[PDB]
Amino acid sequence: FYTAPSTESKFTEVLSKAKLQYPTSTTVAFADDLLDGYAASYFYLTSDLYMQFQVAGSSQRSELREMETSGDEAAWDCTGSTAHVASAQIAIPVQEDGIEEVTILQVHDSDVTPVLRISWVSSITIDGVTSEDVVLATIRNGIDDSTATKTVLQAHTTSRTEFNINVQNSKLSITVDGTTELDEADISQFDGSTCYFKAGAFNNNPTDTSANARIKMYELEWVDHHH
Ligand SMILES: O=C(O)[C@H]1O[C@@H](O[C@H]2[C@H](O)[C@H](O)[C@H](O[C@H]3[C@H](O)[C@H](O)[C@H](O[C@H]4[C@H](O)[C@H](O)[C@H](O[C@H]5[C@H](O)[C@H](O)[C@H](O[C@H]6[C@H](O)[C@H](O)[C@H](O[C@H]7[C@H](O)[C@H](O)[C@H](O)O[C@@H]7C(=O)O)O[C@@H]6C(=O)O)O[C@@H]5C(=O)O)O[C@@H]4C(=O)O)O[C@@H]3C(=O)O)O[C@@H]2C(=O)O)[C@@H](O)[C@@H](O)[C@@H]1O
Repeated sequence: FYTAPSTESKFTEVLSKAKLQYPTSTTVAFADDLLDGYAASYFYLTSDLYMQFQVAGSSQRSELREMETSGDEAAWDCTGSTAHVASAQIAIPVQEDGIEEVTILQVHDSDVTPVLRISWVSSITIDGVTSEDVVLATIRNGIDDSTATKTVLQAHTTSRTEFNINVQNSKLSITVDGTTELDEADISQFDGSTCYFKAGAFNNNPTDTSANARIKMYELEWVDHHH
């Protein structure tokens, strides 16, 4: 009884360029499945035309992963000359009790390292400063360094918010509602890696493993701009 995101033409292109992973890194729906009306409790269209992702459990996900129309996985040069841009209009509801962090957009390398996570966090402490109920950028310092540089991007609102990730040469920028919030962060530690975008709900370190993380996207796309 769930309506499919594919019923909205605004999602046709990104779904053609995606596969859906749930609840782990296994594919539940490829692009052609998504375009044929795939819908489930963890991936459906709301009555006001949001693509909603929902998932429970530690490090579980309902997430779109960038694909080429050819069916190849996206694997662009992480620090190449071609610009890669992901844009999304996201409404982050107040999260259920026991949900402590939800990753909503990523740049991921083609192995086991996220270049960038954009996530909602119940709290974070950075250089001795604690912020609560904020949206955060996390950029890993390298494949062999588990630590990351963290940047508060936005106070959490339930309002629809525009996020834009721009990746070109060895630099990554994030704009939130038109304002640059991370300006040309260095990602040269991923020289020689290949990369792809992800978007959805990725549930990080819940304190209630049966609570549902929930994230809504009004618009989503990922594109190339050739230099
Ligand atoms: O400052 C402080 O507060 C403290 O910070 C502390 O340190 C922090 C860090 O700062 C940071 O916050 C860190 O965050 C971690 C997150 O919490 C979270 O755990 C995150 O999890 C990652 C995970 O590490 C992996 O990278 C994982 O990768 C998966 C991918 O997303 C993707 O789904 C992959 O899908 C592939 C499949 O796995 C298969 O390989 C599949 O195979 C296909 C082949 O391509 C082939 O074609 C074949 O033939 O067909 C198959 C097929 O189709 O099936 O391909 C797919 C594919 O699509 O590519 O799978 C990956 C996987 O292996 O699982 O993803 C998540 C993610 O980001 O999504 O990791 C974060 C991190 O480690 O950075 O947490 C730290 C912490 O908490 O400790 C401290 O420094 C502290 O001191 C500070 O105070």
